Amino acid sequence: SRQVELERELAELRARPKPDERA
Repeated sequence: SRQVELERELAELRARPKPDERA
């Protein structure tokens, strides 16, 4: 369950406001 461990956080940053190329 290490996959979900990194996925859960991926989704968490995605849930957050980031300057991940906002067009």
